[PDB]
Amino acid sequence: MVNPTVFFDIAVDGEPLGRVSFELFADKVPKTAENFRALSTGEKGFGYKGSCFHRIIPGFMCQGGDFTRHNGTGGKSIYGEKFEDENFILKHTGPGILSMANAGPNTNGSQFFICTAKTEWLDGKHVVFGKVKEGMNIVEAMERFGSRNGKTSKKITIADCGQLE
Ligand SMILES: CC(=O)CC[C@H]1C(=O)N[C@@H](C(C)C)C(=O)N[C@@H](Cc2cccc(O)c2)C(=O)N2CCC[C@H](N2)C(=O)O[C@H](/C(C)=C/CO)C/C=C/C=C/[C@H](O)[C@H](C)[C@H]1O
Repeated sequence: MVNPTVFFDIAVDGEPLGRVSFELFADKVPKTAENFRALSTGEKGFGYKGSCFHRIIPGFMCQGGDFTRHNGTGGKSIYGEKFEDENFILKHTGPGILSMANAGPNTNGSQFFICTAKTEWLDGKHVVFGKVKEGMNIVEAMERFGSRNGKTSKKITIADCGQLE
């Protein structure tokens, strides 16, 4: 069937910025895609709603997804604290690529990053599972608030999120 579409409504210090939409590559990485989908709807009782982007590096990536500790060290998946690296079929081929952050092999949780460039050296190191479908302009706007070391000058939060059909 068709790949799912989820969206994030982004805010800056509580003020709405816009919506970014993503396609999840469920035909390639079903387990990884399903985790992100369910975390976006909130249907298992926990998820990205209300969490923030803790590390933003202009020209490289925007990372978020820690809804358990809210400091960059937490997050969990719908299957448990960690799940395996499903495969490394997809590559970090350009801006808008959605990939899973990790702390070593087979430690996928909820943290993810959005690529704002093609970065070959990431390949084989992270599982790619989607891409920005619409709202790339919104991702660019979020970048204005990051810095070389990743610390944001303003709170960038996911004010709301879900699935679109
Ligand atoms: C439980 C605990 O305390 C662990 C904290 C530790 C960590 O493992 N954080 C994890 C999260 C997911 C739990 C984490 O986040 N992993 C990074 C690891 C990484 C670092 C550098 C390159 C890389 O490919 C992977 C992760 O998956 N991402 C996604 C891709 C970009 C990368 N973070 C990143 O931010 O790269 C920066 C980069 C390459 C900038 C280039 O300009 C350099 C930052 C390093 C941070 C190190 C932390 O002390 C360590 C991750 C800690 O959080």
